[PDB]
Order: sequence, then C-alpha cells, then structure tokens
Amino acid sequence: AAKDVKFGNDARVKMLRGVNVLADAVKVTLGPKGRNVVLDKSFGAPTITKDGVSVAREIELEDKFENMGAQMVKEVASKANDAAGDGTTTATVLAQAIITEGLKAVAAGMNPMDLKRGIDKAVTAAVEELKALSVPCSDSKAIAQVGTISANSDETVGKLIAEAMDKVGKEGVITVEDGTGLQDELDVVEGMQFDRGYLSPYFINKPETGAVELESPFILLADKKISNIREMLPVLEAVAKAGKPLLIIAEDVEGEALATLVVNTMRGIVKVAAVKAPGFGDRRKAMLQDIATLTGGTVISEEIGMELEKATLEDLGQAKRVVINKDTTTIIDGVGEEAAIQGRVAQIRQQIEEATSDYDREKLQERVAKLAGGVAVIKVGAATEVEMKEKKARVEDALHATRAAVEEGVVAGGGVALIRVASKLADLRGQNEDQNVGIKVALRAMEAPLRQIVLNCGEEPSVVANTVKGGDGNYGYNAATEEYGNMIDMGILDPTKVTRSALQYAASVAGLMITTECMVTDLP
Repeated sequence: AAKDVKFGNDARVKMLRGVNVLADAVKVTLGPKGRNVVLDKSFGAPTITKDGVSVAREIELEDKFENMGAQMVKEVASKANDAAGDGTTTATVLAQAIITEGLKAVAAGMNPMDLKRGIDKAVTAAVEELKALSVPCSDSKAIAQVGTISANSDETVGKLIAEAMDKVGKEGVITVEDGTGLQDELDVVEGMQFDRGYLSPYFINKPETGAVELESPFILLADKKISNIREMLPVLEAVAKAGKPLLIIAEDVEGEALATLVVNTMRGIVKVAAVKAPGFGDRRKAMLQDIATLTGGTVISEEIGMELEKATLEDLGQAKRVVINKDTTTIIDGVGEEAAIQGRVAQIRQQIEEATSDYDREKLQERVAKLAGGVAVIKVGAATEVEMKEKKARVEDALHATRAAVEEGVVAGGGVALIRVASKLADLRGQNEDQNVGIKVALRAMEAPLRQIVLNCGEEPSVVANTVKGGDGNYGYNAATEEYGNMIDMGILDPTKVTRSALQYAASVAGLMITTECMVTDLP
C-alpha cells in the first residue's frame, strides 16, 4: 500500500549501513584464520559456520532500506558464487569497499556517473591484467595439483579428478556419486548436461548441496507447453503405481500445473522434478529428440498428433540418476540401446558435413559432443559412511574448483592476485579527475581483501599489504603459516574465474549503489 521514499544522501547512507552490516557478518569468515560466527536456529541448536555463503543467506536487516541494500549485495554475491563456484565472501568484501569509498567520494561532490565509469575502466583493466597473470592449468599434473589443493591437500581426490578429466575429456561432464566399498571406482556412462535449472526451488530434496537428486527416475519429455493438470494426470498415476520418481522436461511448466506438482512433491505422494527443455526453436526440438534417444524414450509432441492423455509409461524414457542444480541438470546413465545412440550420432555428423554455415555446424558439433562425450561418475568411497559423506563433499568442492581453474586458469590466491594487478595498474588515468578518483577507489578496494585476510590472521594489515606490493609476480603472503614466498608453489591457489567474477560483480553492484538516488519501499 503506502510507501515511503528517500532521496539523496539518506538512501545512500541507508545502503551503506546495510552493506556494512553484511560485511560485519561475512568478512570475518575470510582467510584460513576465519573467525567463527554463530547462526542461531529456531529449533534450538545454534550452528557455527566458517563459510560466508551460509552467513550471507541468513542476513536480513530490520530497516527496510538497509535490508534492501544488504539484499542487493547478497544477490550479486550469490550470482558470483553461482558463476564461479566460490568468491562469495571476496565479492562481498570488494563490493563493501567500493561502496564505502565511492560514497565517501560522492559526499565530497564527485559525479556518480564519472565514478561508475572510472570503476568500470579500472575493473576492465584489472580483468585484462588478471588474464595476463593467470597461470594455465591444462596438463594432467596441473589439474591433479589444483584438485588436491582445493580439497584440503589430498592426493586421492586430485588423482580422481585428473583421471576423470583424462577419461571423459577436459570439458566433459563429471559428477560425484556415493560408491559402495572402500575402493573408489570410476567409469563413464551415457548422459547429458544441459544448463537450465529447476523451475521452482521447492523440488530441492538435498538442501545441503542446493540441488535436486532423483534415483532411477522416469523421464517424461513433451515438445509442448504444459499448464494443465489433466494431461499429466494419467502419467502421474502411472508413475505413482510404478513408484519411481518422474522427471519433466518440456518447453515450460507454469500455471496450475506447476503449482499442483509442487504441492504433490511437498506432500510426498510422488517425487517429481520439472525443468524446461534446453534451447529454443528447432534446436530445442532436436535436443529433446536427442535426450529421448539417449534415455530410450519418445517425444510427446502435439505436432505429430499424439498427446499426453494417451502417453503410457512405456513410451516415456527413464534414467538411473538425475541431478538438477540451480542452473543445470544431469541425466546420468540413461537406459537405452547404444545402437540408437550411435545412429543418432551418425545422423548428427551427417548433418554436420551437410551444414550451410559455421553457426549451425558449431551448434551441431556441440550437440554431438554432449551426446557422445558421456558422463564420468566419481564413485567416491571410504571405510565408514560419515567419512564417505564428508569425502564426497570435499570431492565435489574440488571438482567445482578444478572446473573453474581449467576453464580460466590459476592465479595467486589469498587476495594476492587482486593486489598484484592493482599494483600493475598504478598508472591508469581517466578522461576526467572524477574518473581518476573512481579508479583509485577501485584499486584500494581491490587491495582490501588481502588486508582483511591478514587482519583476521592477526598481523598488521598495512605492513603485509605493502610487503606484497613491493614484490613482483605471484610472490605473496600466506596467512596459514604467516610467511611470504611464491604463492602458487606454496600451494595457495584461487582460480582466475573466481577472482575475475568476484571483482566484476562487486564492480557492477557498486556502480548500481553509487548512482541510485531514490528508494521505493513499504512503510515500517
């Protein structure tokens, strides 16, 4: 109903207070010497967390304006985490630093748009310098070392990741699965991974990983929009009689249909997950047919004439395991005759040599690569169940980190990369003095995370920051052992994607914060 609006300095200082509270919450959990923070729970047992992702998830301020600012910073930090797999705390610290210094400059009389342009210029130059500084990791030894470093210096997980990428491919689909016994066997199975996540966060049955897991599910794929329940009633009853979960992949499931399947999943009569089918246009239909071939099913397309009412359980395909993340899905070991899979691969290749342009042939190459590459499952195992669980968590984290590293590269971790590129960009200039002020703001913010890490360590921030500043290359400071040296050799690695994404998203949110002049929020 009625809303109150704040114009000028008041709204911006409300954002400053909100982001400062979020930083107070999160930045203390940065670096190896990360202080514990208590997240109270209504059930009765408070949870102590050293990771800032949960802390950011649990922050929500009381004042509407401060809450709005903190929530925008949290949103961009979550975007950075989704894109890179890490860097939530670093992105939040960078964003808070840029916001603080930019607001201090604006209150002096600087033009917010010029400050944003200076921030953008400095961040672009920093990304370029980071790409220059990134150390490639494409060899098997480099991949193994990165995987080992990420998962608390364990050689077994590093070897598993290295051999998995050797088998399925450098950019192949790799997933972690609980394995039976002490040994951890690895093999490749037919499957796909199209990056279009769940329609609703109410399908999540594994909230710890923030993902959706189905065991031996049924794959129902229809080349049509679904917004009515009566079409899915027969297939839902059929799968409920079967008892196995059902996976829905179609153009879109919205309206009463999405609500009713969400309600049914929440009640627990039958577990159903729905994700919209990959692509759009004719390529969407081609990918849907490829999935049906992979999982030994048929496409329920209204174009042919047959519809969901007559859809039996036999015509729709099935798989052995489906993992649906926030952004992607993974059919693992789809049951289906390999003869049909090779026939589809041959047909796609024939289309490739019968292409008309480079774009369509590239799309066909992507499709055939996803279809024929397969999925490598890491059946990680340990002596006990809890050890297997915690080892699986470590292996999944290492897999994410190694995927990021192989995608972009490895650069000096612990905030050394950001301060190094800030040093290398000491000569940046803008077309105006305000742009220079913005560039200086960006550089100071870029050096801030190392200062916060060494402050949580205990040592004086300025001295360590200056000492790292004087050095060249990847030489930096390790808070774990309070000694200097070459960072990558000593084993403190952060993927180039993580730092790049953190810096870029912090710059984006800071630019949005600085230039904001009004707020429209509900009355308290």
